[PDB]
Amino acid sequence: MRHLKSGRKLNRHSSHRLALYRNQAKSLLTHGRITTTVPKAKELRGFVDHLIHLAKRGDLHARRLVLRDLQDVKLVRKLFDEIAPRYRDRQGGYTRVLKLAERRRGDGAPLALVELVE
Amino acid sequence: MIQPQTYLEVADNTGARKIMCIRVLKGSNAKYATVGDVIVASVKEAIPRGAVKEGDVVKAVVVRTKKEIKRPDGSAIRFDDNAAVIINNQLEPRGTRVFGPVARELREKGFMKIVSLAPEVL
Amino acid sequence: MNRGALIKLVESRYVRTDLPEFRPGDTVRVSYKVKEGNRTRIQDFEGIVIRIRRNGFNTTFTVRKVSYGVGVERIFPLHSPLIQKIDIVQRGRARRAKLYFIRNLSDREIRRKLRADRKRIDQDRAAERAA
Amino acid sequence: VDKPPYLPRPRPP
Amino acid sequence: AKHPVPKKKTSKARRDARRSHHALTPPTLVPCPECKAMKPPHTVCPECGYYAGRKVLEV
Amino acid sequence: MKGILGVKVGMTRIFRDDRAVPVTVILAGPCPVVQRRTPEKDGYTAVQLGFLPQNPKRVNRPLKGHFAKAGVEPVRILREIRDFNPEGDTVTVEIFKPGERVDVTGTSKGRGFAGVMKRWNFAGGPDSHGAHKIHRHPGSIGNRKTPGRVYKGKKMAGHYGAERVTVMNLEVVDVIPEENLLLVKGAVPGPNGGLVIVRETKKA
RNA sequence: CGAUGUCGGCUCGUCGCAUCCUGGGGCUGAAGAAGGUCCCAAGGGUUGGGCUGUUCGCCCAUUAAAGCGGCACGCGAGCUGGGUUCAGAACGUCGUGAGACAGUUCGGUCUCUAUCCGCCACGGGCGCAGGAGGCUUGAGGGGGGCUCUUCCUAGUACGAGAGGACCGGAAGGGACGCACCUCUGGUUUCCCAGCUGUCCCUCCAGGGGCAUAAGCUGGGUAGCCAUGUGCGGAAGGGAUAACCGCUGAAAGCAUCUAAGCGGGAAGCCCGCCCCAAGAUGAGGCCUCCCACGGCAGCCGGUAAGGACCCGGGAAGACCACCCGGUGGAUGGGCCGGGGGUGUAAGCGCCGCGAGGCGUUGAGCCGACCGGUCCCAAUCGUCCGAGGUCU
RNA sequence: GAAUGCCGGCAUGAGUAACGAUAAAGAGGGUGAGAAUCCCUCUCGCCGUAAGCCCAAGGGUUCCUACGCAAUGGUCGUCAG
RNA sequence: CGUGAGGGAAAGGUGAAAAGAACCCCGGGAGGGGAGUGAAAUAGAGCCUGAAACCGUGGGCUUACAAGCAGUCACGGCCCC
Ligand SMILES: [Mg+2]
Ligand SMILES: [Mg+2]
Ligand SMILES: [Mg+2]
Ligand SMILES: [Mg+2]
Ligand SMILES: [Mg+2]
Ligand SMILES: [Mg+2]
Ligand SMILES: [Mg+2]
Ligand SMILES: [Mg+2]
Ligand SMILES: [Mg+2]
Ligand SMILES: [Mg+2]
Ligand SMILES: [Mg+2]
Ligand SMILES: [Mg+2]
Ligand SMILES: [Mg+2]
Ligand SMILES: [Mg+2]
Ligand SMILES: [Mg+2]
Ligand SMILES: [Mg+2]
Ligand SMILES: [Mg+2]
Ligand SMILES: [Mg+2]
Ligand SMILES: [Mg+2]
Ligand SMILES: [Mg+2]
Ligand SMILES: [Mg+2]
Ligand SMILES: [Mg+2]
Ligand SMILES: [Mg+2]
Ligand SMILES: [Mg+2]
Ligand SMILES: [Mg+2]
Ligand SMILES: [Mg+2]
Ligand SMILES: [Mg+2]
Ligand SMILES: [Mg+2]
Ligand SMILES: [Mg+2]
Ligand SMILES: [Mg+2]
Ligand SMILES: [Mg+2]
Ligand SMILES: [Mg+2]
Ligand SMILES: [Mg+2]
Ligand SMILES: [Mg+2]
Ligand SMILES: [Mg+2]
Ligand SMILES: [Mg+2]
Ligand SMILES: [Mg+2]
Ligand SMILES: [Mg+2]
Ligand SMILES: [Mg+2]
Ligand SMILES: [Mg+2]
Ligand SMILES: [Mg+2]
Ligand SMILES: [Mg+2]
Ligand SMILES: [Mg+2]
Ligand SMILES: [Mg+2]
Ligand SMILES: [Mg+2]
Ligand SMILES: [Mg+2]
Ligand SMILES: [Mg+2]
Ligand SMILES: [Mg+2]
Ligand SMILES: [Mg+2]
Ligand SMILES: [Mg+2]
Ligand SMILES: [Mg+2]
Ligand SMILES: [Mg+2]
Ligand SMILES: [Mg+2]
Ligand SMILES: [Mg+2]
Ligand SMILES: [Mg+2]
Ligand SMILES: [Mg+2]
Ligand SMILES: [Mg+2]
Ligand SMILES: [Mg+2]
Ligand SMILES: [Mg+2]
Ligand SMILES: [Mg+2]
Ligand SMILES: [Mg+2]
Ligand SMILES: [Mg+2]
Ligand SMILES: [Mg+2]
Ligand SMILES: [Mg+2]
Ligand SMILES: [Mg+2]
Ligand SMILES: [Mg+2]
Ligand SMILES: [Mg+2]
Ligand SMILES: [Mg+2]
Ligand SMILES: [Mg+2]
Ligand SMILES: [Mg+2]
Ligand SMILES: [Mg+2]
Ligand SMILES: [Mg+2]
Ligand SMILES: [Mg+2]
Ligand SMILES: [Mg+2]
Ligand SMILES: [Mg+2]
Ligand SMILES: [Mg+2]
Ligand SMILES: [Mg+2]
Ligand SMILES: [Mg+2]
Ligand SMILES: [Mg+2]
Ligand SMILES: [Mg+2]
Ligand SMILES: [Mg+2]
Ligand SMILES: [Mg+2]
Ligand SMILES: [Mg+2]
Ligand SMILES: [Mg+2]
Ligand SMILES: [Mg+2]
Ligand SMILES: [Mg+2]
Ligand SMILES: [Mg+2]
Ligand SMILES: [Mg+2]
Ligand SMILES: [Mg+2]
Ligand SMILES: [Mg+2]
Ligand SMILES: [Mg+2]
Ligand SMILES: [Mg+2]
Ligand SMILES: [Mg+2]
Ligand SMILES: [Mg+2]
Ligand SMILES: [Mg+2]
Ligand SMILES: [Mg+2]
Ligand SMILES: [Mg+2]
Ligand SMILES: [Mg+2]
Ligand SMILES: [Mg+2]
Ligand SMILES: [Mg+2]
Ligand SMILES: [Mg+2]
Ligand SMILES: [Mg+2]
Ligand SMILES: [Mg+2]
Ligand SMILES: [Mg+2]
Ligand SMILES: [Mg+2]
Ligand SMILES: [Mg+2]
Ligand SMILES: [Mg+2]
Ligand SMILES: [Mg+2]
Ligand SMILES: [Mg+2]
Ligand SMILES: [Mg+2]
Ligand SMILES: [Mg+2]
Ligand SMILES: [Mg+2]
Ligand SMILES: [Mg+2]
Ligand SMILES: [Mg+2]
Ligand SMILES: [Mg+2]
Ligand SMILES: [Mg+2]
Ligand SMILES: [Mg+2]
Ligand SMILES: [Mg+2]
Ligand SMILES: [Mg+2]
Ligand SMILES: [Mg+2]
Ligand SMILES: [Mg+2]
Ligand SMILES: [Mg+2]
Ligand SMILES: [Mg+2]
Ligand SMILES: [Mg+2]
Ligand SMILES: [Mg+2]
Ligand SMILES: [Mg+2]
Ligand SMILES: [Mg+2]
Ligand SMILES: [Mg+2]
Ligand SMILES: [Mg+2]
Ligand SMILES: [Mg+2]
Ligand SMILES: [Mg+2]
Ligand SMILES: [Mg+2]
Ligand SMILES: [Mg+2]
Ligand SMILES: [Mg+2]
Ligand SMILES: [Mg+2]
Ligand SMILES: [Mg+2]
Ligand SMILES: [Mg+2]
Ligand SMILES: [Mg+2]
Ligand SMILES: [Mg+2]
Ligand SMILES: [Mg+2]
Ligand SMILES: [Mg+2]
Ligand SMILES: [Mg+2]
Ligand SMILES: [Mg+2]
Ligand SMILES: [Mg+2]
Ligand SMILES: [Mg+2]
Ligand SMILES: [Mg+2]
Ligand SMILES: [Mg+2]
Ligand SMILES: [Mg+2]
Ligand SMILES: [Mg+2]
Ligand SMILES: [Mg+2]
Ligand SMILES: [Mg+2]
Ligand SMILES: [Mg+2]
Ligand SMILES: [Mg+2]
Ligand SMILES: [Mg+2]
Ligand SMILES: [Mg+2]
Ligand SMILES: [Mg+2]
Ligand SMILES: [Mg+2]
Ligand SMILES: [Mg+2]
Ligand SMILES: [Mg+2]
Ligand SMILES: [Mg+2]
Ligand SMILES: [Mg+2]
Ligand SMILES: [Mg+2]
Ligand SMILES: [Mg+2]
Ligand SMILES: [Mg+2]
Ligand SMILES: [Mg+2]
Ligand SMILES: [Mg+2]
Ligand SMILES: [Mg+2]
Ligand SMILES: [Mg+2]
Ligand SMILES: [Mg+2]
Ligand SMILES: [Mg+2]
Ligand SMILES: [Mg+2]
Ligand SMILES: [Mg+2]
Ligand SMILES: [Mg+2]
Ligand SMILES: [Mg+2]
Ligand SMILES: [Mg+2]
Ligand SMILES: [Mg+2]
Ligand SMILES: [Mg+2]
Ligand SMILES: [Mg+2]
Ligand SMILES: [Mg+2]
Ligand SMILES: [Mg+2]
Ligand SMILES: [Mg+2]
Ligand SMILES: [Mg+2]
Ligand SMILES: [Mg+2]
Ligand SMILES: [Mg+2]
Ligand SMILES: [Mg+2]
Ligand SMILES: [Mg+2]
Ligand SMILES: [Mg+2]
Ligand SMILES: [Mg+2]
Ligand SMILES: [Mg+2]
Ligand SMILES: [Mg+2]
Ligand SMILES: [Mg+2]
Ligand SMILES: [Mg+2]
Ligand SMILES: [Mg+2]
Ligand SMILES: [Mg+2]
Ligand SMILES: [Mg+2]
Ligand SMILES: [Mg+2]
Ligand SMILES: [Mg+2]
Ligand SMILES: [Mg+2]
Ligand SMILES: [Mg+2]
Ligand SMILES: [Mg+2]
Ligand SMILES: [Mg+2]
Ligand SMILES: [Mg+2]
Ligand SMILES: [Mg+2]
Ligand SMILES: [Mg+2]
Ligand SMILES: [Mg+2]
Ligand SMILES: [Mg+2]
Ligand SMILES: [Mg+2]
Ligand SMILES: [Mg+2]
Ligand SMILES: [Mg+2]
Ligand SMILES: [Mg+2]
Ligand SMILES: [Mg+2]
Ligand SMILES: [Mg+2]
Ligand SMILES: [Mg+2]
Ligand SMILES: [Mg+2]
Ligand SMILES: [Mg+2]
Ligand SMILES: [Mg+2]
Ligand SMILES: [Mg+2]
Ligand SMILES: [Mg+2]
Ligand SMILES: [Mg+2]
Ligand SMILES: [Mg+2]
Ligand SMILES: [Mg+2]
Ligand SMILES: [Mg+2]
Ligand SMILES: [Mg+2]
Ligand SMILES: [Mg+2]
Ligand SMILES: [Mg+2]
Ligand SMILES: [Mg+2]
Ligand SMILES: [Mg+2]
Ligand SMILES: [Mg+2]
Ligand SMILES: [Mg+2]
Ligand SMILES: [Mg+2]
Ligand SMILES: [Mg+2]
Ligand SMILES: [Mg+2]
Ligand SMILES: [Mg+2]
Ligand SMILES: [Mg+2]
Ligand SMILES: [Mg+2]
Ligand SMILES: [Mg+2]
Ligand SMILES: [Mg+2]
Ligand SMILES: [Mg+2]
Ligand SMILES: [Mg+2]
Ligand SMILES: [Mg+2]
Ligand SMILES: [Mg+2]
Ligand SMILES: [Mg+2]
Ligand SMILES: [Mg+2]
Ligand SMILES: [Mg+2]
Ligand SMILES: [Mg+2]
Ligand SMILES: [Mg+2]
Ligand SMILES: [Mg+2]
Ligand SMILES: [Mg+2]
Ligand SMILES: [Mg+2]
Ligand SMILES: [Mg+2]
Ligand SMILES: [Mg+2]
Ligand SMILES: [Mg+2]
Ligand SMILES: [Mg+2]
Ligand SMILES: [Mg+2]
Ligand SMILES: [Mg+2]
Ligand SMILES: [Mg+2]
Ligand SMILES: [Mg+2]
Ligand SMILES: [Mg+2]
Ligand SMILES: [Mg+2]
Ligand SMILES: [Mg+2]
Ligand SMILES: [Mg+2]
Ligand SMILES: [Mg+2]
Ligand SMILES: [Zn+2]
Repeated sequence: MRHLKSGRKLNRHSSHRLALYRNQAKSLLTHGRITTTVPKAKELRGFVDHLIHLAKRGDLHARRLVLRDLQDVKLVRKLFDEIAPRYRDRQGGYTRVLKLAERRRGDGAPLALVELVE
Repeated sequence: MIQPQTYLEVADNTGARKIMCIRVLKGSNAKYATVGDVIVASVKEAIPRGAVKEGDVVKAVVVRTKKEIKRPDGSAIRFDDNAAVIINNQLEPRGTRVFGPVARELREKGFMKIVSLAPEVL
Repeated sequence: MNRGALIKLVESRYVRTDLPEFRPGDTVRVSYKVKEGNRTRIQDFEGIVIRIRRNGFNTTFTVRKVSYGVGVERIFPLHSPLIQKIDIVQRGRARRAKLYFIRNLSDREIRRKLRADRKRIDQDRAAERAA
Repeated sequence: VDKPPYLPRPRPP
Repeated sequence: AKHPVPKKKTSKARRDARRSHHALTPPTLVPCPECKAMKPPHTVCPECGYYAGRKVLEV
Repeated sequence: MKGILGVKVGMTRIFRDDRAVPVTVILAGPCPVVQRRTPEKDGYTAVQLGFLPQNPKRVNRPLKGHFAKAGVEPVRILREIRDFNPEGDTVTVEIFKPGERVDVTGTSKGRGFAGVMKRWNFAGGPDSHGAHKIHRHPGSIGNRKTPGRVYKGKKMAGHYGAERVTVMNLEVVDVIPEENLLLVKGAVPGPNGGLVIVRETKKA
């Protein structure tokens, strides 16, 4: 069973799943908007929102924390200096998911876009 | 939580050092003995010229268990070993001393002689 | 409806507020109300607390003592009415929350591993000086 | 009770 | 195991009876309030790029 | 016979006479009687009870009608208690005093598709000594040519839980009328937040 | 014989009753207790070990008891493969020999995919002549059904004594069953910390990958759990078995019986729990819509309602069920609390240094209990009565 | 009309088992009628006494480039032995 | 196919005449729809005739309380002549 269990598995072992989220985070923070499968998208929100919320803190601790997942100093500089500030007065919800209308041809996978909020 | 094949320390001066439970005397088919229950055991280890010798089939009551026992007041108690005291068919200790603490549950089960002889009752 | 609050409400009548705080590593003397027939008396249990498992009204702590050559562990409910009082006899410095590891250690080894928590000892003597 | 088998143990094709 | 096998050829009636549940359900579609084109609901319209009133996507 | 509807809120223990007593807390009251079944009209005797109040925006017109005929605000759950006919127009926890024994009915937790070991406590198979892919299997399920079939009711894997279960003769440890609370001793079927039914016990 | 796989074990049962126990009896060379023997009774129960491949049997420790049979000596498209039917080898024995032996010894390929019936679960369809939303009756099924010890009566009745009751009452158990997670005890694949080696970011510090599909180690919430907790076997009503009677002829007596009436089992019927109106014999109650336009039929749009779609769920393989969809707390964020880990980074001080101290119960922080419209359940679509006849 | 006959064609099982090592993927940008599968970039993972490199057997144009996707490729294909 | 000696297939038919379908339309192509040729194009090259198993579309009758080697005998209903 699965009673009151939180978190998708996405058919990956523990370290692959982590990487998946970390890589999607790098891509989202880099381009502001990416397209994925709906399940990957819905799961990315929390992972990235937390990273953004820490950038909103600003301190050295937060920077080194975010650096654990994002791993890229320049990308984190962008996070703290350009991304984080526009969410100063926003209380969570820094990302949105909207579903596309067309499925992948090769496997019928339903797609969705994930973007940072205005 | 004692069953057949379980080795028990013997906490008296009967001469026995280690007994191995071969049956728990509690109904048709009890699976485990706890404190205050009587088992039948084999003397697997003894010291020279005691009352009991290796090979003897003896009765004993369990006075200590590594599996914690629970109490109606919501508390529990647990010991470092599983220990027994060798008795006769009258539930009386065959020895004259018992060593180490014993479970208070022995009292409510009519093993007053052992409880009295015990250095501490917890 | 707040199911969590309801439970807390039920529990509240039974909650204690008179016991001193203690940590795993501390040496503690729990005075416990024990019944032996037909009178009841207070029995003292004193040892190192090796575990505290928190759950509000339902937290329990485990105390470990070596008694007449046999190790004894006792689990107490932190809010049990059968506890008269608890006396901090010594503050111990642990580096983990559960101290099961001391079960396999000599008296010497335990002593080296659980140095006296000088900071909280000073805190104890720093208070107790009252108006 | 033990009685003689009436079939051999099956050999591969 | 000992290699289970069909004992009898399935009749045309029985094979087709099995497939009485095989028909496709047509796609559920709704008009897009902006360009009136037909598209699945709760998806960003792939014709004009509008969803929830606003332009979201370049078509 | 008497009864009330209620939601299971959670478990704890309280202390009473230097004893720890495990309890399940139940939010029972208040339940308005919304319909009465009569031997003249319905052929039997019971009271339809309502529980939990409902956003009228969600109550359809046939349901609206039913409540209105009873002069009762919209309620989430409608359920009957058999051979029970309270004088009042409202059933509350006060119909139980501490010390009474009760029967609690709920919807048990669902194990979904359950194996024969979980469901029926089968022993399954050995885990070594040659056991071949049958560790949690049920073994034989029949005989041979006689009878050449399997009994109806043969214990097999399948769904388990999410089913009506009534545990009987539970001690009422306490009742807290100002909070519509019942404290029953022991365990009650189903998850926290599940709807339960508390009836006076049928055991003697 | 164009194959019906063969001992024993394991798993899973189910039936019989010539009954092992438990319940009810009659007789006894039945004082009491305990036996013997026969009758009634198949509801439940009928333990764990040593030896042997064993079935069987002997033995140990118990037990209320450690029942005997059928089901292809039940069950290898369920498992095992010790026994026993292949090919190797050896012993004893027989044969000049090749070889052989209800004589022995060591070894020796057990086949992923279930079409039909049957079984366990779950849906789709149509039906139940208006169409709908709820709440129910229970025909008929299924589940359950065990038992011991101690104390009181009472050291009384009975007995020289030893010993020791009936009836009635009270407590404590074993095994099993259902549910449950407050406690006890597990797990908890990334919730926290510690640690080695290497490569890397960015030199220090601080971090990241890999060492498993957690590198290792110490802990560990929710959930799912038993070793943990609650509760169940009944009570009770009725009809009976063997058996015991009341009244009573045939047959002036006698007779439980021929008229008639009692008493009497763990068994039977009901009672308890669960399923259940496809119960086509398709039941009942409450409430809602309603008399539509065109030629017991057809077409067209609606009503009450329903479905689609979406956010989800201790519900779940899909399906179903259940909650919610902005008139919203459904999930995700965010905040508070719980909880886990056990005092982060940075800086300051102390030491040559490994480190130590303070800041500091700090920092991190899945699921649990709540709050908050910050993000997403936008916008919508399609079905859906007009009520047959005595 | 049958020979577990012969040759061929087409069914059933069935939209079922399976799609050949659990070293692993994610995004962005090109191309194109068409892209999870081709090209480029960044991130991630695997091998490293190899899963890298050089010979000899054997194979025999499979080499390089342009233009192609009916079939071969266990899917796809604009890519390819 | 086999190291080899050796084994050893399958596979014929447009029309009298290519007159083998210019050109247009949908399509990436394949394929098709018109146009055109022909006595004939379901003779269009996957080409004479084109049986059967097998698959499908349309229509008539029939079927969701019924027990079977599937037929046969009777009667009735509906549809057709
Ligand atoms: Mg699982
Ligand atoms: Mg959840
Ligand atoms: Mg999940
Ligand atoms: Mg995760
Ligand atoms: Mg994926
Ligand atoms: Mg998988
Ligand atoms: Mg790893
Ligand atoms: Mg761009
Ligand atoms: Mg989509
Ligand atoms: Mg699509
Ligand atoms: Mg594809
Ligand atoms: Mg879609
Ligand atoms: Mg000792
Ligand atoms: Mg010896
Ligand atoms: Mg002996
Ligand atoms: Mg809530
Ligand atoms: Mg709680
Ligand atoms: Mg409150
Ligand atoms: Mg508290
Ligand atoms: Mg509290
Ligand atoms: Mg020393
Ligand atoms: Mg200090
Ligand atoms: Mg034999
Ligand atoms: Mg196999
Ligand atoms: Mg078939
Ligand atoms: Mg057939
Ligand atoms: Mg056929
Ligand atoms: Mg078939
Ligand atoms: Mg057909
Ligand atoms: Mg819109
Ligand atoms: Mg009735
Ligand atoms: Mg009544
Ligand atoms: Mg499982
Ligand atoms: Mg299980
Ligand atoms: Mg079960
Ligand atoms: Mg087993
Ligand atoms: Mg077993
Ligand atoms: Mg097992
Ligand atoms: Mg094998
Ligand atoms: Mg095998
Ligand atoms: Mg295995
Ligand atoms: Mg099996
Ligand atoms: Mg078989
Ligand atoms: Mg049969
Ligand atoms: Mg279900
Ligand atoms: Mg009771
Ligand atoms: Mg209910
Ligand atoms: Mg044969
Ligand atoms: Mg045959
Ligand atoms: Mg066969
Ligand atoms: Mg046979
Ligand atoms: Mg056969
Ligand atoms: Mg088995
Ligand atoms: Mg076995
Ligand atoms: Mg076994
Ligand atoms: Mg049977
Ligand atoms: Mg049997
Ligand atoms: Mg008999
Ligand atoms: Mg006999
Ligand atoms: Mg016997
Ligand atoms: Mg008897
Ligand atoms: Mg008897
Ligand atoms: Mg008798
Ligand atoms: Mg006698
Ligand atoms: Mg008598
Ligand atoms: Mg006598
Ligand atoms: Mg006789
Ligand atoms: Mg007798
Ligand atoms: Mg006899
Ligand atoms: Mg006899
Ligand atoms: Mg029986
Ligand atoms: Mg039977
Ligand atoms: Mg039987
Ligand atoms: Mg045995
Ligand atoms: Mg044995
Ligand atoms: Mg041995
Ligand atoms: Mg053996
Ligand atoms: Mg044997
Ligand atoms: Mg015999
Ligand atoms: Mg023998
Ligand atoms: Mg007896
Ligand atoms: Mg035996
Ligand atoms: Mg036997
Ligand atoms: Mg016998
Ligand atoms: Mg017999
Ligand atoms: Mg038997
Ligand atoms: Mg048999
Ligand atoms: Mg036989
Ligand atoms: Mg047999
Ligand atoms: Mg057999
Ligand atoms: Mg047998
Ligand atoms: Mg048998
Ligand atoms: Mg068989
Ligand atoms: Mg086999
Ligand atoms: Mg066998
Ligand atoms: Mg078979
Ligand atoms: Mg052998
Ligand atoms: Mg032979
Ligand atoms: Mg040999
Ligand atoms: Mg000779
Ligand atoms: Mg010779
Ligand atoms: Mg001779
Ligand atoms: Mg011969
Ligand atoms: Mg033989
Ligand atoms: Mg022979
Ligand atoms: Mg032999
Ligand atoms: Mg041998
Ligand atoms: Mg070998
Ligand atoms: Mg052999
Ligand atoms: Mg063998
Ligand atoms: Mg075979
Ligand atoms: Mg296999
Ligand atoms: Mg299959
Ligand atoms: Mg099938
Ligand atoms: Mg069949
Ligand atoms: Mg079937
Ligand atoms: Mg259905
Ligand atoms: Mg059905
Ligand atoms: Mg009718
Ligand atoms: Mg009608
Ligand atoms: Mg209804
Ligand atoms: Mg019935
Ligand atoms: Mg029926
Ligand atoms: Mg019944
Ligand atoms: Mg029954
Ligand atoms: Mg007495
Ligand atoms: Mg006397
Ligand atoms: Mg006396
Ligand atoms: Mg007395
Ligand atoms: Mg008397
Ligand atoms: Mg006398
Ligand atoms: Mg006496
Ligand atoms: Mg009695
Ligand atoms: Mg149940
Ligand atoms: Mg739980
Ligand atoms: Mg908990
Ligand atoms: Mg727990
Ligand atoms: Mg725990
Ligand atoms: Mg643990
Ligand atoms: Mg983490
Ligand atoms: Mg990590
Ligand atoms: Mg790690
Ligand atoms: Mg650590
Ligand atoms: Mg290191
Ligand atoms: Mg490292
Ligand atoms: Mg460093
Ligand atoms: Mg570092
Ligand atoms: Mg990283
Ligand atoms: Mg690396
Ligand atoms: Mg690693
Ligand atoms: Mg590596
Ligand atoms: Mg790896
Ligand atoms: Mg771990
Ligand atoms: Mg946990
Ligand atoms: Mg248990
Ligand atoms: Mg009666
Ligand atoms: Mg008489
Ligand atoms: Mg008379
Ligand atoms: Mg009569
Ligand atoms: Mg007569
Ligand atoms: Mg009678
Ligand atoms: Mg009488
Ligand atoms: Mg009973
Ligand atoms: Mg129903
Ligand atoms: Mg029901
Ligand atoms: Mg109905
Ligand atoms: Mg019903
Ligand atoms: Mg109905
Ligand atoms: Mg009725
Ligand atoms: Mg009108
Ligand atoms: Mg109208
Ligand atoms: Mg008209
Ligand atoms: Mg409407
Ligand atoms: Mg579930
Ligand atoms: Mg779902
Ligand atoms: Mg669905
Ligand atoms: Mg809804
Ligand atoms: Mg809407
Ligand atoms: Mg709206
Ligand atoms: Mg609002
Ligand atoms: Mg929410
Ligand atoms: Mg929320
Ligand atoms: Mg979610
Ligand atoms: Mg709380
Ligand atoms: Mg805390
Ligand atoms: Mg510090
Ligand atoms: Mg610090
Ligand atoms: Mg300094
Ligand atoms: Mg210095
Ligand atoms: Mg310095
Ligand atoms: Mg401070
Ligand atoms: Mg927090
Ligand atoms: Mg929450
Ligand atoms: Mg609000
Ligand atoms: Mg909003
Ligand atoms: Mg319509
Ligand atoms: Mg309509
Ligand atoms: Mg009309
Ligand atoms: Mg008329
Ligand atoms: Mg012929
Ligand atoms: Mg064949
Ligand atoms: Mg055949
Ligand atoms: Mg032939
Ligand atoms: Mg032929
Ligand atoms: Mg053929
Ligand atoms: Mg399928
Ligand atoms: Mg199949
Ligand atoms: Mg399958
Ligand atoms: Mg598959
Ligand atoms: Mg492959
Ligand atoms: Mg393959
Ligand atoms: Mg693969
Ligand atoms: Mg894979
Ligand atoms: Mg692209
Ligand atoms: Mg271009
Ligand atoms: Mg383009
Ligand atoms: Mg592609
Ligand atoms: Mg493509
Ligand atoms: Mg791409
Ligand atoms: Mg790939
Ligand atoms: Mg490696
Ligand atoms: Mg190397
Ligand atoms: Mg190496
Ligand atoms: Mg060459
Ligand atoms: Mg070649
Ligand atoms: Mg060139
Ligand atoms: Mg191709
Ligand atoms: Mg292609
Ligand atoms: Mg192609
Ligand atoms: Mg070509
Ligand atoms: Mg292909
Ligand atoms: Mg391939
Ligand atoms: Mg190319
Ligand atoms: Mg190339
Ligand atoms: Mg060749
Ligand atoms: Mg060749
Ligand atoms: Mg031809
Ligand atoms: Mg010609
Ligand atoms: Mg010609
Ligand atoms: Mg074109
Ligand atoms: Mg064109
Ligand atoms: Mg192309
Ligand atoms: Mg063309
Ligand atoms: Mg054409
Ligand atoms: Mg012409
Ligand atoms: Mg012409
Ligand atoms: Mg002509
Ligand atoms: Mg044409
Ligand atoms: Mg034609
Ligand atoms: Mg023609
Ligand atoms: Mg022609
Ligand atoms: Mg010709
Ligand atoms: Mg032709
Ligand atoms: Mg043709
Ligand atoms: Mg044809
Ligand atoms: Mg047709
Ligand atoms: Mg019928
Ligand atoms: Mg009909
Ligand atoms: Mg029929
Ligand atoms: Mg027939
Ligand atoms: Mg006929
Ligand atoms: Mg006739
Ligand atoms: Zn549009």
